[PDB]
Amino acid sequence: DEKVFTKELDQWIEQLNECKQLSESQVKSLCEKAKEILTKESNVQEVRCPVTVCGDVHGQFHDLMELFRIGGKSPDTNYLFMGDYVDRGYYSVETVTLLVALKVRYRERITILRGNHESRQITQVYGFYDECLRKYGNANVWKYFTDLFDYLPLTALVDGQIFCLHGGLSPSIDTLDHIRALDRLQEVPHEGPMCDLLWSDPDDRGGWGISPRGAGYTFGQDISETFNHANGLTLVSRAHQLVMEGYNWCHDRNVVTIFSAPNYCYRCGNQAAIMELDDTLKYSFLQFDPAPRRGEPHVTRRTPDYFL
Amino acid sequence: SLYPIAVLIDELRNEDVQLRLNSIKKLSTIALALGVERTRSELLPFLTDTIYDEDEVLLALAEQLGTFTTLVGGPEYVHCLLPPLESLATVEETVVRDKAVESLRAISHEHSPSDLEAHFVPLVKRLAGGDWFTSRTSACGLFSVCYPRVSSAVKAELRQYFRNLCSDDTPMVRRAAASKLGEFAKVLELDNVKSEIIPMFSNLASDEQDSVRLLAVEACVNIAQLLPQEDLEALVMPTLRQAAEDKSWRVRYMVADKFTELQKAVGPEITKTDLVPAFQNLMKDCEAEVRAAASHKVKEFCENLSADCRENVIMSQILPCIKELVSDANQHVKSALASVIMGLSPILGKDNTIEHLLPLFLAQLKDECPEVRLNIISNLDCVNEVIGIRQLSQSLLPAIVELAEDAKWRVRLAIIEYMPLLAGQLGVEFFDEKLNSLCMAWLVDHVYAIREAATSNLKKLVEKFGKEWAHATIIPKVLAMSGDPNYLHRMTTLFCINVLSEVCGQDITTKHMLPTVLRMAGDPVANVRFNVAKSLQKIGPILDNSTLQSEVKPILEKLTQDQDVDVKYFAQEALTVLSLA
Amino acid sequence: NDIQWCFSQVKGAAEADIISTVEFNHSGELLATGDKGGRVVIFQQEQEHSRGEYNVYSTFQSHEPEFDYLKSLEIEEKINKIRWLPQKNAAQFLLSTNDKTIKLWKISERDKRPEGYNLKEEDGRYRDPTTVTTLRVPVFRPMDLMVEASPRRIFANAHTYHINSISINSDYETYLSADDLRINLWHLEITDRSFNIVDIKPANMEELTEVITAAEFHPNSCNTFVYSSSKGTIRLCDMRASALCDRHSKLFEEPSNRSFFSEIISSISDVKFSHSGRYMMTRDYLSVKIWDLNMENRPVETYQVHEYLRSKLCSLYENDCIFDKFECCWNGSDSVVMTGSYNNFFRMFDRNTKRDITLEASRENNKPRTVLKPRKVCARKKDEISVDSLDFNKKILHTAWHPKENIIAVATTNNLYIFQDKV
Amino acid sequence: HSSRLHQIKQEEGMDLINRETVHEREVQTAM
Ligand SMILES: [Fe+3]
Ligand SMILES: [Zn+2]
Repeated sequence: DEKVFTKELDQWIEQLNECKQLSESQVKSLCEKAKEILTKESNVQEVRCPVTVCGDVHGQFHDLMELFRIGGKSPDTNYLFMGDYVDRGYYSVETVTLLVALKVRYRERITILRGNHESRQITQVYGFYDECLRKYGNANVWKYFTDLFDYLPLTALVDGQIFCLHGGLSPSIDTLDHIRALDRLQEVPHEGPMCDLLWSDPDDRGGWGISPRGAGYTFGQDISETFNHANGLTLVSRAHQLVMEGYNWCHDRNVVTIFSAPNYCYRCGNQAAIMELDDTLKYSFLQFDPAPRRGEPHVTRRTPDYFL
Repeated sequence: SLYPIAVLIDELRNEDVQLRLNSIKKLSTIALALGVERTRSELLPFLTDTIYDEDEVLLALAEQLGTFTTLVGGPEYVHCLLPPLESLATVEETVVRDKAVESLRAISHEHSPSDLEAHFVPLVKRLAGGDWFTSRTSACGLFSVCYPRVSSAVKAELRQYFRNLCSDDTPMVRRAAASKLGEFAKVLELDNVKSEIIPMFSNLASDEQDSVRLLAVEACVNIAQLLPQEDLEALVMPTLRQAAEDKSWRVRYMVADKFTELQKAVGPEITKTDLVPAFQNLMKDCEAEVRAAASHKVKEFCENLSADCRENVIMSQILPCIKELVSDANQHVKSALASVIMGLSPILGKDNTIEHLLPLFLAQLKDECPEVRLNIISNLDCVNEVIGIRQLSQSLLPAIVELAEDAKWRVRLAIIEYMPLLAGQLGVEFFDEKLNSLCMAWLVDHVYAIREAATSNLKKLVEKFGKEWAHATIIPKVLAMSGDPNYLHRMTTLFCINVLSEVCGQDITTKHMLPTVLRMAGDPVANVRFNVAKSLQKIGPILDNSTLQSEVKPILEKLTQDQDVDVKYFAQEALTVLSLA
Repeated sequence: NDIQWCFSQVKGAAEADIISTVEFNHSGELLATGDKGGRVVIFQQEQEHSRGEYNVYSTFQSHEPEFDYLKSLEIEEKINKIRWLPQKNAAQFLLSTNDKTIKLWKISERDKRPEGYNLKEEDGRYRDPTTVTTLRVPVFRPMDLMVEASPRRIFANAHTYHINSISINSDYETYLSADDLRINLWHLEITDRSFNIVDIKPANMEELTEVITAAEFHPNSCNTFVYSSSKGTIRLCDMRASALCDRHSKLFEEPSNRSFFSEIISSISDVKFSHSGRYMMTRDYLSVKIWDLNMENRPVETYQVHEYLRSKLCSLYENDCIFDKFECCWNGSDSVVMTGSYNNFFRMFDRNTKRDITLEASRENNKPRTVLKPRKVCARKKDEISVDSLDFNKKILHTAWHPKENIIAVATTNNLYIFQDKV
Repeated sequence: HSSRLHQIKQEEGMDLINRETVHEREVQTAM
């Protein structure tokens, strides 16, 4: 029955909250049920207000716990993560597992989009593959999650007015109907609309431009204004770019970037932010600092006990 | 039925540390099955020196060897356990050696006096005179257990061996000797303590190594308690004075850290003459660490002063130094004072507290650092019984308001935790006029953690002021949030009802809180709706059976028909828990 | 007067094989060397004064290549420094450090193994457990001697910049590690935290003007350590004064050579305390300066490693040779100091006689107990070597002196040379 | 260019965004 699994899934969430990884067998079962839920979702997921929108976390699990402490615990608070759940963090396995576990348990409460780092190529370069290999001794866990990433929706639309995606606009996309026509069940292509949606960035330069990242494109204010009017959008919620203040309006408030990883890579020292959309669709921003780590920093200018 | 034992024995050779570790923890089972005679001749030689040297495995092995006396044949053959422990007392890991020394001390008591001089005392000599200083380091901890139960001739040899350790070239050995100097003197005769312990104590206290000298402070406390008070001036005080004036800040830190322990040992007479001037210097020490350590001891040190001059000394000598510390640049020094300065009010009395202590409290309440302000607020009970809180009320309130509205939410969290403590101290009347608004403002804070903390704050406040106050003051205001346009704030009302129902009782819950929960069941937001189902589940038991069948049941049944999956699940769960359907 | 050094051994022959450090242990019986590949090779002297040859004793992979996923950069496995701990017991302990991590390695000898099984044979052939009735405990048996090296502790994640020095305190507890801008104090048995005693990092990196080049603990005093800067000044700190050593107790620096390269050549690459501890030696690009710790204003002795290169600094700057970090080392009695040079030349300076000799570590003299002929460099009489003929690729950066005997280890790019006094 | 002090200044300028962006292009260029 579903009841027995639901209680089992609840136990996993509590275990994951404590930052304890699930077993390889458990992960495999979780991923299999995740695909059944995700496969039914469109490339442009219809999200209903109220909801909290979050940016990149990049496996910073302790900061993810801070995010919940600020925005509230699921399922009480509806959440919408815009990708980049892994890499550049000591706890990518726990970070992605918890979010996936919540999605299976509360499919209607939490929505997870696909970020550029949700790719087989990227994950092997930036440490997620290593983390799984070290924490499990084999690539099976990495194989499961990378397969799961293919089913993650590319974009979400909140009350038909706010459009949320990881990367940004694309030259090949002019209407949301074009996005719905894409085939997302594949590895992140190096070119095309799917690649651009996960790699594009806003820019001050007018019109389209060459992306310094080597993928996607840079779009100016004129592009954003045309896209919003064409699709009747009020705002384009965006992620994938570091911002010191957590959020950064741009293009005459047509595009807003949200970054949810405080002290990015434990070095940047930036502020993280999450955008809360009220029941009336009115938006508010909450800025938070990194969670105080227990028994840290390792290097301190106060005399340690062994030297006192 | 010996197959399970065979698995454990073979696993000792297993490469897997976890499997090998598990077998070690069950050595009692293996030894029990093998037999007493076989254990001495077969098991112990295998464990005498194991090639595998994982710290966890060796640490577990040392623990087991300390409980093997019965398994080896009782006290008659207890000495057979020495060779396994002697090897463990030589490894490089410190914790393993410490555990091994602990095991040796435990089994030493079971050695007969003849056995000690035949098997145990020679073991101490081997470790003491060993070529590796790890063995010599372990030897320091074994002298005290064997010394009492040996002849005079053996005792003289032990004291000579201990003396050599105190003069060892390796600082590691000398540190161990300094650490164990106090306990070894406790078993020595008073004549030998004056003649032999003191020269060793004096030499170690003047050692070149700072890490060795600072250990002499602990030995000072132990030796002082042993000697008569009249002999402290000649033997102990000259060394203690040097420690307080030691160039190394680390040595001075230990004096400050254990100043109260020194105060008890030396006695009131020495405290006035020597410690009080020494304490003043420590509070004015150049190193911030020393001053912070001294600050913690201000309250305890003043309390222990003899009543003949306690008040005069504090006012004339200690109090002026405290004033400088209040304005200390270092944040940590000021924080240390705040947690203990409040304790001087009972000693000095009402008049002195108002004239001298009270200005200091006001100065620290206005300090920029939140930690200093929080510390003063958290320890107001020490001053409440002396002068009354009313005098502090007009000065506490501005500090509380600033903390309650601090930009950093974690700072706001800290003050919330002390709110019930302050509310009781300040009284119901003061809380309603001044502090009630602050508590409500937290419930609508942006940060969820603050709202969660405020919700639990209401329960603690109600537990003190009673049901009647909550109904008149709190309940009508929390229910007002039910109409908040933000669904996060509306759910806060349900959270408040969950904790309030536990205390407000059946009558208040049914008549005033229950109707609000039922009304919110039609909330357009699914998040609110299934929190109503959870809320009804928690407060359902408190309600009467008639109410459950009349009102709660029809509402829960309607929720099970809700389109949203989550609402149906929790609605079904609520009925099952409440046994309504 | 001069010590007649003789060729004793040559060991070694790619980039991975290039030796990056050399260090005798306290007793001098063991000699350890590290290379760019992260490997550590320990040679043990034959104990059949002692002039026994050195033979391979242990070999292990100290550090492996790694990628910094936070900064998105590769981490070199090159071994920067090797430091031996005082012998605690039969085993041997040494600290091995790369740019980012310090590892504590235990080298121990094992000469016995367990033997005997209850549920199977030594060959691994199992048997029916039903027939197993009598238990037997395994018994250790002698085996051929083998040397095993294992990592006991890892000190990582503490340095933002590249580690350049590690030095053990005389208290047997703590050691320091100095990166470009920070010095951290470690406890040998604690890895989860460290104490940052010195931090010269400016608020704005655009104003950066000095970087720490080396740091060392005083051999005897537990509270004294020094660290040199790229500007050529040595700051002596006293840990007794305060917990944080930002305020130095002494500053050593000297007040016709104000050339464009003066700033570059003045950087101190190595600083060494004398065994007695009364004197301090520093090596810059062109000179070796010996400082009396009671004289801050100037050194008591100064020696020129290679004056002929002073006029060729322009060429050296172009080929990057000017940035080489040469090392220096005292002898057991502190009477002679050794430092390297180019063209496989290494220099010996005798303080008592103020005499200098230039020696070449070359395979051309690969015959045991053959006297090394002193070399002469001329800017050309018989047997002299022209300056223009010097090969600057052949650099002797790392050298070591036996703590008690007249035995020196000299490391070329790919070969390790051991020389002994004529006996 | 080869001075360690100069390297740190360069390392501290390309710190926050540039280095990650540079490697991203390198990874993309490698394909
Ligand atoms: Fe991204
Ligand atoms: Zn990202």
